[PDB]
Amino acid sequence: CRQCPANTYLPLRGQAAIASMNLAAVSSATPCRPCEDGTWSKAGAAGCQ
Amino acid sequence: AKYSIDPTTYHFVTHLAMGPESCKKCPKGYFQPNIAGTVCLPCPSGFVSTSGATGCTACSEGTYHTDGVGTTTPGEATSLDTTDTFGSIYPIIPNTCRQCPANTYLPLRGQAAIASMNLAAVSSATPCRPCEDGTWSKAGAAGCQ
Amino acid sequence: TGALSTTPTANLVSAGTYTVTYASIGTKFVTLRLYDSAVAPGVLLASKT
Amino acid sequence: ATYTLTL
Repeated sequence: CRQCPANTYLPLRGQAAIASMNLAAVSSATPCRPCEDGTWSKAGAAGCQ
Repeated sequence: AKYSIDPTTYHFVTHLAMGPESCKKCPKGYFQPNIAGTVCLPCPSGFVSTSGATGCTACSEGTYHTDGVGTTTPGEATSLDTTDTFGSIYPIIPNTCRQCPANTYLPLRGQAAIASMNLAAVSSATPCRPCEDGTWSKAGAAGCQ
Repeated sequence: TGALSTTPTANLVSAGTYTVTYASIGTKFVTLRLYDSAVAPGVLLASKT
Repeated sequence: ATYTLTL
């Protein structure tokens, strides 16, 4: 399990990094969310503050 | 630029949401349920969106969630919809369902392809199963025959 | 294509027959797509719309 | 690997 860095948050449990089999075309990303404006988060957190 | 031109507004004001055109819609792969919608929400693993979406649709059984470049008519976000309208805040993330090949099967719905952030160290794979011995599967299936 | 390099190369429609007459009025999404090899499918390197 | 394009 990996913690995506500050200023995002995963409320739901057990979502994995969606992959890409041909990288030079579609770059893989992580399934954590921009932490809507007005709120911050300190590295791994369940809810943005 | 000249301090002799009618100012639109104050000086600290950098950007403004002038008119309904500012309300651009999310690219494929991100859903925006709320009404404020200050930032679009990347659809979670497995679930797949369509254009500006309100809710992510779960990927069907016998399918996972990786890129769809090999397949025909993938629902991938276009470069126009992200680079031109937003920029670099919303890159193109994979959005489609892929069928696992013959002799493997997916019983559960919405398990995406686990990724790896370094490729030369650990390779990424697909979360479908060896299809217990004495059984086969005809390409994308939910139960091995 | 040839060479390419950092400098942009006057390419694509020089004296070609890529001009298309449309039928319906509206917004049309033209799509350039680059491939490494000349066989189907090959490897899509980039795709600007 | 990197390719800038215009159109």
